[PDB]
Amino acid sequence: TCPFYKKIPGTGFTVDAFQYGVVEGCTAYFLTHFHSDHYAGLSKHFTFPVYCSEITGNLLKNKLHVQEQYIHPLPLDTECIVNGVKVVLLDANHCPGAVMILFYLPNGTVILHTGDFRADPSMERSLLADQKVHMLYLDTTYCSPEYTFPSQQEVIRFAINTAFEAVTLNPHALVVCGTYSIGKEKVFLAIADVLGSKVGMSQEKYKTLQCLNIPEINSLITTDMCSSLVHLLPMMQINFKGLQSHLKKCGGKYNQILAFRPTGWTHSNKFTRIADVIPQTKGNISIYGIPYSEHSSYLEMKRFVQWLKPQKIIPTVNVGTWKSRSTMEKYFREWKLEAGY
Ligand code: NI
Repeated sequence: TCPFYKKIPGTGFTVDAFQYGVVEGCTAYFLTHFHSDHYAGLSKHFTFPVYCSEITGNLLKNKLHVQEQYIHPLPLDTECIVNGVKVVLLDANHCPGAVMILFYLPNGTVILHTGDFRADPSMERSLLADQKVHMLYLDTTYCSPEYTFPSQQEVIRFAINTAFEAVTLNPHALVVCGTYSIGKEKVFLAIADVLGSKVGMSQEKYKTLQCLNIPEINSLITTDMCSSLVHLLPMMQINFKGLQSHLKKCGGKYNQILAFRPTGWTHSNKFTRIADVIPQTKGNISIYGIPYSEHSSYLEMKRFVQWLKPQKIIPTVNVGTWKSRSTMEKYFREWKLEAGY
């Protein structure tokens, strides 16, 4: 049944709750972003109002075939009224089209639902600065102090410099980047930019990217693999067998692969700096795991919460075990005693 952490009290609303059938008493279904564990259940047969960003609504129409009459896109950073309740959509710094949602309840309570987010100090100057938030529905994906990772900027500088050096040393090297969802487009786009190539990809992935309102996108991507020396493949194909196979397909145009796997966290992060990352190599194939995250690190999460000073926190990730729930509740209490709220 629908978990309580997907329901907004004092409303008929739910967030990211499309796999439970008809939720009794729900008048409006919000979708924070187009990742499968959040949209699970949606299709062309859905007939309730879906409220989302413009970019998520493009993906719902083009990829899932949801009918236009049930897609209700909202502009960001704008007070809107939905079924009698004031709401605002804010940029979540996750994947394209991802939002946080501010609910202003008729009784005076203010609720922030982060969806999935990567906390940033820029959020401290949005419309969130303008009033008090009482209850926080929080993306706790990496809520433990072991989870450190570098800035997205540091990670992209590493990838650009590695790719440019390899291809200038060997103009017959191919660059391959893994994907299984939207997000992390800077990794393959920044590398294609430094190399003077478009990124080549399947027709399915090209269709997906063309929904994302990315500026000048027709100049940066293509379905013609032969004209490209940056290829995108399913994340599943980023291993030695999959890559050896791909290289056979390119008909002796290339004699080396340099591949990137943009993982979330990996335990080489508790020890190793970005400067010190090395690949796994077999023969003429090398694979780099780069820690490019679209979720908050521990410290980023803690700073955002200590700034916001909510009265109550409701975690939305890692909720399925008692040890995980009790650990998170201990960190919330530490943060509150340190900051004095
Ligand atoms: Ni997500």
